Amino acid sequence: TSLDGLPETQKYVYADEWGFSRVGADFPPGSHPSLFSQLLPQALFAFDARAAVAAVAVPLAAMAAGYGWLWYMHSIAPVWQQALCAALIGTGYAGLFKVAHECAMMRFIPQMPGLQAALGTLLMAPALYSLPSWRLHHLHHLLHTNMLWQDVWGWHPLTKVELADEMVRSGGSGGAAMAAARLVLTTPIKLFASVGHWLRSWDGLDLRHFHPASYVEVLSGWAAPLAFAGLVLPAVVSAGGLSGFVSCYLAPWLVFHFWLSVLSLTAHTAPHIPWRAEGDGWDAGRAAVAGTVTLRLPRPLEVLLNNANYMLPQAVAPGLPMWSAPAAYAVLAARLGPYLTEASMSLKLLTNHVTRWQIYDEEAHTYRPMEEVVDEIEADLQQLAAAAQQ
Amino acid sequence: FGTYYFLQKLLSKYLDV
Amino acid sequence: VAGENNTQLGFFFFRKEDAEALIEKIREENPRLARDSKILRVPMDNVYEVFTTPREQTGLQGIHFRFMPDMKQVAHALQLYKDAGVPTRQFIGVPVFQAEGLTVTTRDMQYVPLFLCKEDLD
Amino acid sequence: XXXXYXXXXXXXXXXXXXXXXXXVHVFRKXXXXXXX
Ligand SMILES: CC(C)CCC[C@@H](C)[C@H]1CC[C@H]2[C@@H]3CC=C4C[C@@H](OC(=O)CCC(=O)O)CC[C@]4(C)[C@H]3CC[C@]12C
Repeated sequence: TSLDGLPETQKYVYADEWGFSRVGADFPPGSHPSLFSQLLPQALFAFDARAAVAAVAVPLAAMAAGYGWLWYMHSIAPVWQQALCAALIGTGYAGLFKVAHECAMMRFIPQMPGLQAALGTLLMAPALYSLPSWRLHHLHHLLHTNMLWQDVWGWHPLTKVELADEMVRSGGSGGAAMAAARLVLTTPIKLFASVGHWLRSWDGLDLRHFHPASYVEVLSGWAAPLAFAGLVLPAVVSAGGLSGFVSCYLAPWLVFHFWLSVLSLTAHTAPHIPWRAEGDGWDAGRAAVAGTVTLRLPRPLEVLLNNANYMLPQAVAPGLPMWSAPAAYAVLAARLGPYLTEASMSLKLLTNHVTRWQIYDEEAHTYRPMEEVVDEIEADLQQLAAAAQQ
Repeated sequence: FGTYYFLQKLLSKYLDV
Repeated sequence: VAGENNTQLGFFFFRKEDAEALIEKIREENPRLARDSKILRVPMDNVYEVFTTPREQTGLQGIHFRFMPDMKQVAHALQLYKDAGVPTRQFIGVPVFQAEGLTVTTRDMQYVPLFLCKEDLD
Repeated sequence: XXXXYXXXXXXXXXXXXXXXXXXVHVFRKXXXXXXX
């Protein structure tokens, strides 16, 4: 809660300035994000075979159609046809990956835990992701949602005092670190920053970060990815050459990583959402429901990605199945309507994420552009130097 | 180091009831 | 090569660059067929064999296999032709060359070598 | 059988009408076919 209670007219003009479909109402402290799970009917937690098999076999068919189309004209295709096939395959794999992320939290087919764990491992493998490290990081996210200095497995924002500290530690903005930060948080490569998250899994490939009674499970978790990049990745190259690798593997990879990064970045970032450190005003239900955003999709994309944008219906109910995530949302707006936040697909939203909302300041408790912030903390350096000439 | 000892401990206690 | 009223024809190029240029022309109008090509080299043995067969057993309603000699040796052939006394500029068949008095002798007999190439001949 | 040739880009005639334009020109008077 940052731009909390004031007339709804200015929050609506803010929502139109930012492309947001709504801005939340006031939320009082002392609540549990599991509370509002008592509202949903006792049939929203139901199990059925047809919906799940559709959710797994539809993006599969998308990917298969894209591959068949490509292998039909393997490398004689032009550039934008290649881009179309890459986007289609990456979207199908994002859907399959959401099925994976479902069976990782044990809420896909609880009837067969072994079969569902094997399915999650198999479907995470082609993206080079270990199932148990993913599960640990996602629970560690849920526990610290929107907490400062604590949720590093989400989109932890870069704050002001730390950037001034690095400014002094590098001796100006001309070092490698400052230039890297600028170039990564200013250009559309930010929309692919999830790649860096993939390099923060494999926690140094170090079992000293885990609980001993889990070692044999963590290593097997690092096995299915490695084995893949040890067996299949060669074969492809062997049978396709360098170009034949940049086509059938790397581009769908960048597509899936784009989808992942933008989903998360738009789900938990907004100027009307503050990032408090706990002790200095944090709360579970507040930073859960009030500091969140839900995005809108075309129903084709929603049946492809398998409800990949409904993150709150399963943050109030961690055991809510996947084919019921829209329906549950239907109930939630009926109850917490004024406090919800919503948004849609718009290149304007992404452009504001790229150019406007770049640095988080805790004084105004909101996001600011990076060049203005950098010139102004250079001005504060001028200030402290003026206090230092004598 | 030992940065997931506690979370895994509690998760094991609760999911294996 | 397809034509009009259900016609096709086979080709046999004494210099592979001719077929390579043919499929370079194929790439001009069809990239699929141009990726689908492979270059074969066989003697006249089995093509003469298939000539000595019922062509409709393999499928024939207008498939006329022909040859395609290079223009260099056919030009040398026609200059041979018209340095005799009858000047024309048309040719029949594939040009073969021989020389009078020339015959390659073995340990047993003197066989006659036949040269498709006037350079190798001379 | 035989085929007629005229060294002019040399023209060719089969007993459709190939034209060996110095490249090639497969005239008809479209190489979309294969063996069966
Ligand atoms: C080459 C591609 C096509 C196949 C797949 C390769 C991956 C399995 C590799 C490539 C990058 C590797 C990572 C690059 C860097 C590191 C850090 C490194 O650990 C450290 O540096 C320790 C911590 C420190 O030094 O501070 C080893 C693990 C890890 C995550 C590596 C794990 C294995 C990764 C993901």
